[PDB]
Amino acid sequence: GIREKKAEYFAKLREYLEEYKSLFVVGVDNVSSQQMHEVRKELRGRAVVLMGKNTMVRRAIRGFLSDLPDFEKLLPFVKGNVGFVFTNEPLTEIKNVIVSNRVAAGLTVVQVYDNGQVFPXXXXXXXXXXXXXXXXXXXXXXX
Amino acid sequence: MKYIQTEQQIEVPEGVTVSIKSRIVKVVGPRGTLTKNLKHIDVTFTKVNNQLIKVAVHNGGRKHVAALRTVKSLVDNMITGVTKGYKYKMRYVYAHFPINVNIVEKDGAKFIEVRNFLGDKKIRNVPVRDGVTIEFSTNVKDEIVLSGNSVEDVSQNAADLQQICRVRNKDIRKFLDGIYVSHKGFITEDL
RNA sequence: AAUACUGCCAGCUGGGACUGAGGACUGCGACGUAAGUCAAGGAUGCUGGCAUAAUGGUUAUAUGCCGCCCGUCUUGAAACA
RNA sequence: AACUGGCGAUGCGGGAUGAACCGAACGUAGAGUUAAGGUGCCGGAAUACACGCUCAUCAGACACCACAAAAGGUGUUAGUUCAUCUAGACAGCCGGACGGUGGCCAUGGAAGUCGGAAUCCGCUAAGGAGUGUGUAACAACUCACCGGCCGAAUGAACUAG
RNA sequence: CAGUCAAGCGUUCAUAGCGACAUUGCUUUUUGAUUCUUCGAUGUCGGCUCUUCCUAUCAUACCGAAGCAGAAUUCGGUAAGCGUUGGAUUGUUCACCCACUAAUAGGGAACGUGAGCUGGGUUUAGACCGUCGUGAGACAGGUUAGUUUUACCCUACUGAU
Repeated sequence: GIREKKAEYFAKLREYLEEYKSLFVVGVDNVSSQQMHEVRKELRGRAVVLMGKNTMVRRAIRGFLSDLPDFEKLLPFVKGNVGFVFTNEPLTEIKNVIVSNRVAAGLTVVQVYDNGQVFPXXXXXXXXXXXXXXXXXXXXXXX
Repeated sequence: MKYIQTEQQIEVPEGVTVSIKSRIVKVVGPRGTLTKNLKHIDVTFTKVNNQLIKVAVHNGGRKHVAALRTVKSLVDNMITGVTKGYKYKMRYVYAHFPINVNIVEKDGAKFIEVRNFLGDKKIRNVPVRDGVTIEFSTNVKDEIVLSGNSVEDVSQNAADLQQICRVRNKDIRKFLDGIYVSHKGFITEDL
C-alpha cells in the first residue's frame, strides 16, 4: 500500500498549506543529497525544503485544494523539478535561499512608484483640472 | 482485458504529405518518401486535418497494446527518416596489428578492406548497405559515418557490421578488439 | 389493462403410415315418436389393363453391407495348441 | 481370505480393437419407439444455436481404455490480500546534495568515504559524523533529501485457468 | 541415468568448478517374483560373417560460457553428416597386455545372424587322477577322446524376358 503513505506523507504535506501560506518553487533536479544533507546542518534558521515526485504526487496535489485551494498550484509546477516549502515569509524570501547554496547537483494601488516619488494613485491620474486649471494659477497671481 | 477503443494519435507536420490507400500509406517528406504495407494491423487510419493521424481498433487487446504503443514509436522513427534521417558514427579497434580499413569498390558494391586483422593474411571486405550512406569519419582514427533513414538502415548495418568483427580463437573476454560503434546522429544534423 | 406460466375442454380443421385380422344371426350399443339409422363383438363401395412367364421362383452375372478352417483341451484356441 | 455381479453355459446395440466393461438378453414376423451410444468426412444423424479459455518450434481431441513427477516459467487469463496509492509519487527526464567537521580520530594517510571509535548541533526545499566513488587525504564527482513536468499508478504476497 | 535442494567446499566465492542432508523422475542393453505358450520339441555356447537400427555423440562441422596471457583448459548448445585400428596369452563371452589413430561412443534387430560356417569349451557310452560312498555309485573336482542332412515349393529378393 502506498496511499496511506500519501495519507501520512500528505497528512503532514497536505497539512501545512494554510499553516504556511507562501509559495517557493525550488528548481532542484538531480539532487546532491550530500550537499542538501549539509543544507540541513545549516538549516537551523527558518525552514526545510520538502519535495515530492509530483506525478506520483500528481493526484496528491490534485488533493491539494483543501486548505486555501490555491495550494493545488504545485501541479502548475509539476514539470520542471519541483516540490514543497513551509514558512511564513510572504512572497520571495526562501526561493532566493534554497536554489543558491549547497544545492542539488490581491493587492491594490495607493502608491504609484515613479522615480522614487510618493503618489496616492490620485496625483498622476488626477482630474486634469486639479493642476491643468492650475496652469493659470500663478499666471493669475503673476498678473 | 479488451480496452474498448485503442488508437495512436500522431501529430503531422506540414513538410509531409501521405496518402493512406484504405490501409496503405504514401509517405512523402522534405527529405524523401516512405511507404509501408499496413495491411497487417487492421485499423481505421485517421487523418484529422494534416496535423494528426490516429489508428483505430475497436476494442483492442492487451498484447495488441504491447505492440500497438510502439506502432507509434516506429511510425515516428519513419517520420525522422522521411524528414530528417539518421547518421551514426562507428568505431574500429585493434591494439597491435594496424587494420587497414577501406571502402574498396566492387562495382559500386562498396566493400571494405579490413587488413592486418590481427595478423591475418585473410582479408575481410564489407559491402555497403545502400540507402544508408557512409563517409569516412575524417580527422578521427577508427571512426566512420553512416547516414540512412531507418533505425535499422543504420543500426542493422551497424548490427551486422558490428557482427563483422565477432572475434574468436583466444581468451576474448581478455582479448578485446573489433568494429564497435561511437555515435548515432542525423543526416541533417540538428534534425 | 396486456403478457409469462401452467392445467382443462368428454372445443374446431391438414397430412402420413399400418390394418380389415373375423365371418348367417344373436350381444353390446346409441340415434330417431316410431319407422328407420348408426361408425354397436375386426371392411365395405366405384376403375383400367394384362390375361402372360405379366407377376413371381430359379440359376448365373453384377452391385451396397457383414463375414479368423474343422475337431479338441483349458478358466482361456483363429491361434506360435 | 469375507460381499455383489458376469464368463463359464450367452447371443444383440456403444467403447477403431477387446471372455468377464456401457445398454439390453434370445419364437417367427411386421407397423410405431428408444437405450448404450452418438450427429466435420468415412458417418446414419445438425461445419445446429449460446457464453468463455487457448495458439501449443513438443496444444488438444477422455468411463472401459490402453499413463509423468518434483521442480519451474514477467507466458496467458482472471481474481485475493497488504503497504505507497491521483495528496502526482511512479516512469521518464531536468541540479546540488553540508557550516560547525578531517566528530573522537586510530592519523606517515583518512579531508564524508584504509582503519578503531562514539554518530553530534544545526541547516534547509536539500546535505548523511557523511551515500559511495574519486581516496598521498582528497579535491571533486556522487546518492539519500529536496527542487521542474505527467495524470496513475507503485511495491509485496499471492491465487488458479 | 536424469533431475529438485543446498550444509558447505572451492584463498575469498554456494553455484568457475564442486558439493552435506534430503527429494523427483528415467531405462532395460541387470538381478529378484512370475507360469500365459512349448513336453503329438520353433537347431540353446563362443567365434566367424554380414546388414540395419537407436541416441543417452568418441572423433569430425558449427557455436555459446569459465576460477578460459599465448599455449593449454572446463562446461554447454547445434549436432547420429561421416568416421571411430593391428597383434601375445585365454574355446572363450569376458579379461589383460603390446602397439596405432582425428577418434579408437554406447546399446537393438526371437539375448539380429548353424536348409550361413566352425564346433575349441559345454554334454552319452570309452579312460585316468584327487575327494566321498559297504556298494550299486556321487563329485558346478581336475583330466582324455569321442557321427553338424535337405529348397526342384511358397514368400522374400535379383537378373532376365
